[PDB]
Amino acid sequence: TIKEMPQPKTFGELKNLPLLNTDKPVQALMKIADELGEIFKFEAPGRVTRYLSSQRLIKEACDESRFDKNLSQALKFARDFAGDGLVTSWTHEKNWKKAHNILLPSFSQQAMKGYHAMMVDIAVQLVQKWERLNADEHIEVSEDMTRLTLDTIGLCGFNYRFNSFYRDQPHPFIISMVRALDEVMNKLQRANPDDPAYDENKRQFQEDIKVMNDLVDKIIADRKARGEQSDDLLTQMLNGKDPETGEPLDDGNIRYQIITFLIAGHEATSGLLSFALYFLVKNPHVLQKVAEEAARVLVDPVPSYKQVKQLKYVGMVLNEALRLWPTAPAFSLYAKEDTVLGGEYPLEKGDEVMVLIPQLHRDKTVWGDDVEEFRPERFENPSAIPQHAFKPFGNGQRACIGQQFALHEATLVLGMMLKHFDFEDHTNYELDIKETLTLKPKGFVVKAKSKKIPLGG
Ligand code: HEM
Repeated sequence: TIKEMPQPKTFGELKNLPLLNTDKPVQALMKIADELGEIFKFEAPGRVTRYLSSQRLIKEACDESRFDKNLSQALKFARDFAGDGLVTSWTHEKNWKKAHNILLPSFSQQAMKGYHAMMVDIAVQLVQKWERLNADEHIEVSEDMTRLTLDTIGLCGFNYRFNSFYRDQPHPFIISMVRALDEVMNKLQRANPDDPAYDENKRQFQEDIKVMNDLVDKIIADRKARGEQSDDLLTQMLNGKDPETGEPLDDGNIRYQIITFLIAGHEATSGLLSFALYFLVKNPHVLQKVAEEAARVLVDPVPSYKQVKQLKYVGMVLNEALRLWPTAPAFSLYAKEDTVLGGEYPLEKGDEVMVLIPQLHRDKTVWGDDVEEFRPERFENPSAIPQHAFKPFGNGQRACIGQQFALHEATLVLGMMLKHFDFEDHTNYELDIKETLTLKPKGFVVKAKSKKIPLGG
């Protein structure tokens, strides 16, 4: 039962690269997985990886004593602006363990309670925007979610107000950031990056990094002009010592983590929120039940921390939006030693493996036959999901540090949304998923009718 591995078509020197020469590479990998099964080899010029789609292979991948986080090419290029921040550093880089030890406390339950007020502040700004639209007017979903989540990481993390709801155009940071990630996406499909032909692209990349470093500058400046102003994530970056050594972070690493958390703390959550709303409006029973639960639980003018915790059905909706379209759809791993996966595929020390999460999430042997159906009632019982069947937040010590932050935000927001408005899919919208690294619905528009429920000062 040692088997040889499936591969899609190669094309000489270009290997499998041409199969992923689209703006949607993940969705295309998904389609290759449907043809080829639970594992395929995937080559590009000098770099192999193997894409895994089934729970039974992925649970072995997720054994930490056999595999460790790999930087995929995407994360490798991303190092050019996020450096050795928590997302783009090797497990064995000194700064991974150090910053993880320093910053973990900032995502505890005490820290979540502390972030809560400022989460509401922004969420209230969202509702007010929507209350304030005229009759003829509609809502751009991903755009406002993006405004909401960026402002939330910024305020709760750093006490910096992007004021996205004061703007009709995306914030400068966003513009630069998307373009920097866009470049990152674009380099992945160049056969010859060397070619002098991409000259203002390389220059345009540098401009956008500098713009990100521009914003980071202001944040360390605004904080230099106060300090009492609050106690948050930035404080901990500046003042926290690594209990394992006594050392705090150095300034260079701190610029990296700030960039890392503004990026990773807004993009994925933003797509989760649009997806969830996409699914509510396509599925009347869920919409209705979410509204029933919001009305039942959100009894004070703004939500409390304890009240967001009580929104179980919203939790279920969120998990089922993440099942179907996990907004960070992939993470990379390499074998720490020669090892044999599912007793069928011998791997060499250093061989790379890719977890294809939307396929993992579509694994019939684990999830049942109705995997394409959006059915949040399948999450009624959380302990019934088998180990490593559900992984939108990655794996082990390298899993999402901001997981609770993300779910708390999206639960609160989605709850408030269904408390205050009815939603109409007035264009009968067709799902279109734009990929940067993360996933998000494109062109998703709705109309809200206000339930006209006052919203506390
Ligand atoms: C629902 C939204 C989110 C999703 C689906 C998501 C998903 C993920 C995934 C899949 C990973 C592992 C990546 C890998 O193994 O290469 C990760 C890591 C990480 N996430 Fe998130 N994330 C989300 C939101 C957030 C938020 C709100 C923050 C911060 C406020 C954040 C910060 C991080 C950090 C710092 C890491 C790297 C951890 C380490 O290796 O030490 N993420 N996330």
